[PDB]
Amino acid sequence: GIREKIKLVSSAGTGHFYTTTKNKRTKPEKLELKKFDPVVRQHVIYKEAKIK
Amino acid sequence: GFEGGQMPLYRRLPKFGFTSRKAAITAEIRLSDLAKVEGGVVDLNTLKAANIIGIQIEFAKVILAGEVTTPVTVRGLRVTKGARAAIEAAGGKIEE
Amino acid sequence: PKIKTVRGAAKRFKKTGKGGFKHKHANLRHILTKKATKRKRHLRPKAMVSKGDLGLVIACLPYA
Amino acid sequence: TRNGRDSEAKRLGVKRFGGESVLAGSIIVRQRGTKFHAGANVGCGRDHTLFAKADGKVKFEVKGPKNRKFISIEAE
RNA sequence: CCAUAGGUUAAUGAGGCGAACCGGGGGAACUGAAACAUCUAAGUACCCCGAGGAAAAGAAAUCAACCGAGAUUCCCCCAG
RNA sequence: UUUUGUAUAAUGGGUCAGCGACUUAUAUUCUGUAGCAAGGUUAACCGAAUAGGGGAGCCGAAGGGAAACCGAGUCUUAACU
RNA sequence: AGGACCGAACCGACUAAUGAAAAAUUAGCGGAUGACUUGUGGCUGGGGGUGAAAGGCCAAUCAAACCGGGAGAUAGCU
RNA sequence: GUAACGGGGCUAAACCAUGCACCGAAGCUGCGGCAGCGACGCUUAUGCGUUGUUGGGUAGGGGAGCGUUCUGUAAGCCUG
RNA sequence: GUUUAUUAAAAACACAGCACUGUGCAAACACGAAAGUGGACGUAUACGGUGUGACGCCUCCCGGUGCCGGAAGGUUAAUU
RNA sequence: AAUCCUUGUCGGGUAAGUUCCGACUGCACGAAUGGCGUAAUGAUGGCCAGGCUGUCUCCACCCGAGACUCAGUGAAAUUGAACUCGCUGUGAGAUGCAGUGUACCCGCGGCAAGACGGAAAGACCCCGUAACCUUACUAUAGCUUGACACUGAACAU
RNA sequence: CUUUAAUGUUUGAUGUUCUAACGUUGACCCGUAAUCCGGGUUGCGGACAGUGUCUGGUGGGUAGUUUGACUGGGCGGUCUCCUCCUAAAGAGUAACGGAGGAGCACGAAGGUUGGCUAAUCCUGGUCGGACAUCAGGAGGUUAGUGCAAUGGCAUAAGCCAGCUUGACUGCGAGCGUGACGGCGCGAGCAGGUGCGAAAGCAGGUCAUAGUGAUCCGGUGGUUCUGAAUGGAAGGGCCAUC
Repeated sequence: GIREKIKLVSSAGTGHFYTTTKNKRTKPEKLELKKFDPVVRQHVIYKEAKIK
Repeated sequence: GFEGGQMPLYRRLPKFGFTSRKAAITAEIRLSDLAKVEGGVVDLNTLKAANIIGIQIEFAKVILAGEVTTPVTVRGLRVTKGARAAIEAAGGKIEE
Repeated sequence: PKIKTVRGAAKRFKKTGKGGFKHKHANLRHILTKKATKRKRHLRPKAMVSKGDLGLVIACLPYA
Repeated sequence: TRNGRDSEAKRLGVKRFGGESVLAGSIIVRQRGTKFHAGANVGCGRDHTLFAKADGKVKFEVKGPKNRKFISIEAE
């Protein structure tokens, strides 16, 4: 289980976040995907942040 | 709830919710129970007197349950829509 | 003496209109990111207690 | 020994057979590959699980050049 | 050195016994938890001191909830 | 008696007489039965008193929701075919 | 002179065969002026004593005495 | 201790084939009796004509009773 | 010499002797919630503990675990 | 050797010696949990010899005490009930079942093959979620560290 | 701000001395006929020592316990999940039966649109060879599948490329499978997305392993709750560790 977990946070400014896994050795760059925010009820860009 | 040594059904399942202290001082009053009082006016106090709700009861709704025939003046009580309608039909008054 | 309730049982179960018992599902507490969302969603709502273990629950909770 | 292991049995196989009336949604076959293929009014799930998409009678049939088994639903 | 300690008399009271109950000072373990250590058993058993016909407590630096109650003790509820 | 299984060479009994083991209390559920019935029932206590009073309370006639809350609906969800 | 020697009492208990005896008998056996033996009284108390040490002995009881209590401990065993 | 037909014994009283007799069980039938459970129909004292059928039983479940001591009924009734 | 009173008397225990080690006296140590007592009315040629066991000839490793000494740095409690 | 292989091999002792004594690949001696010697001592272990013998070849007889008989007294363990034989089978080792054989009823003295004889709810063995006896876990008396308290005054660095 | 000197005052510690706490199991005196005890005088020691409370260490000295099960007892091996066989042509089915794997990987190795078709061998061809790359053919999946085995796969599920985030949020008729806890498949509906001209497809991956209940907490959001009231703390609900 080398592949650590992270949370994609909503750029909408809501609390909402998705959580997921990524391999931090092979992929140093941050994960940015366009995911559905269900509070805004729109598809927003979600940027990787630390799970904590 | 001993199942051999298997983790019993209660211990398996997660706990939930919390108790409301405000729920213990609320009450529900049938339409049928509005006739049980005296004077044709329904306060909390009146209800208590008539032994319908109980002494530690700060709040009380009137629910559409049973039926009301005599006209009644419900005062300082919550009433549901249906209940209210019933009261109106009966010839009653409602006030906050 | 009065029967004592199993307090844990009380915490975990609530009696319903037809004498059933609702309860929160297991598996939706931690170790979530790996669980598929659909499964999680399914888990969320309260669930009735099954016919098999009903009796045990009843025993636990005499005052309901 | 090195040999005690085995897996839990998966209860695959044909659930409803030829002519059985089914409700839409009902699973006709659990299977590993597409041993049976999806025919008319039958869907194939992500685990190749064939299931009725409509209420009717299950209808197994061989079809096509490869001579493949195809489960359909006859209308009802 | 004065004093005090000490010493000899005198008067008054105490001492010891006793079933349970009562207040205080100490205080287990078996057992249960299907093991076990937190926990339980239980402030129980037991030991010790003291008292009384009863004891203890008792006259709000108490509750309550914006209404009010009005020292302590005991019983039924509240409530498993 | 215990056992898959006992004439068993498996257990127990020398015989007789006497005694010797599913109780009781309080809670809770289900069955029967009697009472009254959208009602039913009182507890302590008072009452020399199994009466009568005492309805403090308890159970029921409404549920849904974690809860606020709503209420024959309600929770879910932005909203439910 | 001597934890010297042979040997009765006295103290013991190596071999033997055999209820009068809950450890004895008879026949032999060891020590016998000593780290000896014995009378009377005293002291040490239970996780405590005492032990030239065997887990020995502590009232015919000892890897934790006896008596009473917790106590109808608990017993998925008979 | 014969001791590898249960024994006697058997040249069939052995084996094969075909046949017809008989024996043979707590099976089936016959006659008599009791009880359970269903059907219908009586017309009732809530069971009766009947009419099918059932009735081995450990753990265990359900149903119905006998007897013992004591209280009432009983200052009754039986009893030198 | 001692020992398993009551299946083991021995090669076991003890022993004089040897060595290590502690202890400066209100000694170490031991029994005591403590007071105190033993050690000892003794004082290092003494007392305690440990091992070895008359007499004779004798009797590499300090890495590990202990003990003794060191305290420069690292780490480190209550407290603040 | 208070050494598996092992009755090692060689020598001595014996007609013959897995033991004993003397010597020569330490499974796995070894120096104060002492090594190697050692006069004396030992109800100490092992081995050999002389003497002695009923220990034995191989038992015989005799003397007493019991055993046996008579009179008196008078136990005990055990015990489902017994009209309580052999064999071969069966049923997992038969007085009791099958087939068969044998056997008139009842004592007394003897013997111990069986009654899985009597005795003690196996001591071995296993099981079950007691007791005593390390660098297991958790505590803790004791010993030890510092901080505050009982605890004060000066002077310097 | 980097860095110090001056005057004024303030804690921390470090020894030297003191004498008055405290010690004295030094001496003498008295209570006293008294090696106890106390008081007195005095010497020595002296703010140490020693006691209490807190605190770290050490602590089988002592105590309370634990020390798994399966097992043709211990030792060895095993314990969850996936594939095959045993398994008797539905499902299921045991053994310390026979054989192998898993405790992940991947922001592309997922979505979608468009395109493509393998191993091996033969013949020819610079270095170049049994085995690189390139031609012509045979072959027909004998290959490939991120990793075991099975069942699948050409409409490819195999191989390339373009654009992308459906590896969406709320739900879910109806089924399957479990004693239950649970696990699985799912058309369709709402919102909002991507690929496509469009029909359509997309709620992860060819499928079947890659996993852990509850409790206790942690983080973010959420006025649901908030013990006189307003807040807050704590609790709940959603997401997550």
